[PDB]
Amino acid sequence: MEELQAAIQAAIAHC
Amino acid sequence: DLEVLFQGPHMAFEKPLRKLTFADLLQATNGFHNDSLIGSGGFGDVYKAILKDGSAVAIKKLIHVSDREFMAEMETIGKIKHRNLVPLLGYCKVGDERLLVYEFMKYGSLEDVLKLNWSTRRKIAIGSARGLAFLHHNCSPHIIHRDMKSSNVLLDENLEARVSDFGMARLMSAMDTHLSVSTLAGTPGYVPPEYYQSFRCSTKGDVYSYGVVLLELLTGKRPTDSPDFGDNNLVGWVKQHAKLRISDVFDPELMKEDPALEIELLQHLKVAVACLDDRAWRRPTMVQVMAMFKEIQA
Ligand SMILES: Nc1ncnc2c1ncn2[C@@H]1O[C@H](COP(=O)(O)OP(=O)(O)NP(=O)(O)O)[C@@H](O)[C@H]1O
Repeated sequence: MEELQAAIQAAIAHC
Repeated sequence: DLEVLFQGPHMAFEKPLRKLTFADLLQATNGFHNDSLIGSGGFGDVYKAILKDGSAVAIKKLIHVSDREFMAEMETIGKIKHRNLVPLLGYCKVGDERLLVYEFMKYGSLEDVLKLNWSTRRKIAIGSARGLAFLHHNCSPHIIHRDMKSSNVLLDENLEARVSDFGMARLMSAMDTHLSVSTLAGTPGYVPPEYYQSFRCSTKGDVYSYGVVLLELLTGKRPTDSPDFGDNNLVGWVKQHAKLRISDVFDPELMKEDPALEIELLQHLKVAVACLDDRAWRRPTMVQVMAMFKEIQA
C-alpha cells in the first residue's frame, strides 16, 4: 500500500 | 497547456444503428460456420465476416437462455461513438435471436496480441484510459463497464485502443455513487476487492480493473495463471515482487530495446498501483489517470 508506492518512488529516485 | 478531454463525434450527425436481417448475417458468416469463428464466448460466439457492403464486421451471436446482455449493449455502446470505443454498427432481433454487429478491428483483442514496442503500448494505455473516462465522465447516466480486461481492449489498423464488450454494462445516475446489482460478475484476476464484499458496482471498480490491464502492458504477462506467480494474481505477483526489485517485473522486450525508458516505465507503474488501491475512494478517476500519464511525458 503506502509501503509499495513509497518503495516504487525510492526506486525511481535512485535510477 | 489546456486540454479539452472529449471532443469526439457529435451523435446527432452520426450513422444510426442499421437493423440487419437474420438471413443476411447467416449468409455472410457462411452459415455461422466454425471457420468464420473468432470468439468462443461467455455470452456468445463471435464470427468474422464481410457484409454485402464489403465492410468488415464482427458478429456476436448471443446465446438464448430459456435478452439482458443484448439490451445492456444497445442501451450503452449502441448510443455512443468515440475513437476509443468500438463501433457497434448494427443489430439483429428476430424471435429469440439477438445479434450484435461491430466494425471489425484489424488486430483483434489486446490479449491475443500479447508484437508492439513501448510507444505503441503507452498509446494503448492512454487511449484505453480515454475511452473509460468517456464512459464515466462524459455520459449521463454514467456507464459502468464492469468487465475491463485485456481481451476487452481491441486494436485497430493503427494499433489504437478500443474498449469492448458491453454485455455487463450498466447505467448509473450521475447523482449516485454506486449502483446495486444482483450477482458478482467479473473476469478472474480483474475483480476489485469491494465487489467480493458487496453486490455493488461503481466507476471506481472499473478503475481497479483498468490498472490490472496496465500491468499486462508493463510486465507483458497474463493476469492469472503464469509460472512465476505462485499463489496469486499478478496484482499479488507485482505487489510482493517489488521490494526485491522493481525493474525486473517489466517486460524484457521493452527493456531490451532501450535502457533509457527504465524510468518512463517506472512512473507508469505508479499510476497502475494507484488504480489498484484497496480503498475505492483513494483511486484516481479515469480523468486523473489521464493527467498522470500526461505529466509523466514532460
Ligand atoms: N469488433 C471486433 N473486431 C475484432 N475482433 C473482435 C471484435 N469483437 C470481438 N472480437 C474478438 O472476440 C474476442 C472477444 O469476444 P467477446 O465475447 O466480445 O469478449 P471476451 O471477453 O473474449 N468473451 P470471453 O473471453 O469468452 O469471456 C476477442 O479476442 C477478439 O478477437
